[PDB]
Amino acid sequence: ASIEVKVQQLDPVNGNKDVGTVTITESNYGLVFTPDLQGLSEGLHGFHIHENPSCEPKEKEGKLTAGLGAGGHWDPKGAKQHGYPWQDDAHLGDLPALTVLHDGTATNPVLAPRLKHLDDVRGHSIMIHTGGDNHSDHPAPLGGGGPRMACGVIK
Amino acid sequence: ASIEVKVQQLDPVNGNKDVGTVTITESNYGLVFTPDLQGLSEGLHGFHIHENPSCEPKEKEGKLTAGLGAGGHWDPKGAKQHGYPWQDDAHLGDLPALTVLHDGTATNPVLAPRLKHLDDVRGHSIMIHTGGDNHSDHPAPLGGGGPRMACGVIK
Ligand SMILES: [Cu+2]
Ligand SMILES: [Cu+]
Ligand SMILES: [Cu+]
Ligand SMILES: [Zn+2]
Ligand SMILES: [Zn+2]
Repeated sequence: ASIEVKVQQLDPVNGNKDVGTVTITESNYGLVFTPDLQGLSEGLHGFHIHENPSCEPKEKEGKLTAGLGAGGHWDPKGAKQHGYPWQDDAHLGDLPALTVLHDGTATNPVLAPRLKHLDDVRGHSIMIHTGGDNHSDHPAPLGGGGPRMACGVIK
Repeated sequence: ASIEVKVQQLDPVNGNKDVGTVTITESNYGLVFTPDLQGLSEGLHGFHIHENPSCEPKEKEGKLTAGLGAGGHWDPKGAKQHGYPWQDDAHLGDLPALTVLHDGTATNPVLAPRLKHLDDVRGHSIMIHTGGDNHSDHPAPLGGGGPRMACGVIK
């Protein structure tokens, strides 16, 4: 199937920067997210669909905060819990973590088996966090992803 | 229900070395492989089920070659080509690539959606390659995984 999402590193003060794409296709097992990203920090990063079609910042306690315009994790079924990509009572936007190599690149595709159709993700955003993802709300909320590092709107 | 696989770095000269475990569980979307590994080279590593329940080496053209006793990629449906974990006409043993972090550890779980029950993978081996996996036989065979670096028998 295919949606090419342009992703930018978020910096409300100094300016957002292009870091590449995430291409979304359909497989017989769910949606596949194929990154082609550069310039990110080495490690595993939380990777989720967020509810709003926006990567804009929003104030939080008077601080203009990167990516908050995207809202929370996409949760149309009201799971109200962060979890695993293969967990039915987790947010539907919970994707497998994104791998960024030592050289700052990400090319490894990942499968979201609960997302079945491309139209399901249109009108939302894809977020890449500074932290990782332990697929739980303990010991940190939302898998420990923390701040929003990079984002793209899915059209 | 689960299977705990003991994994070792393959060294036909001075003996295999313990590097941790891979735990296989069932989800509603297929088998989940949760690593708990250490001492490995950083990066993405090809990760596949091989046909024989053996991690022993075999001589191939005068050289005692690591992990060759495991045979080829597990392919009970005779796909006869290497591909994606979500591709039906790929080897059934084709798993998502494993992520080893800078510190040599791997703990990020991956899903094999075409694998449905624990019993189906007993009596095979799980292989970790030195190279990665682009999920094609192009431009390199078997995703570019190359030599066999670590292995466990699924019992
Ligand atoms: Cu590194
Ligand atoms: Cu997120
Ligand atoms: Cu392999
Ligand atoms: Zn979530
Ligand atoms: Zn294969």
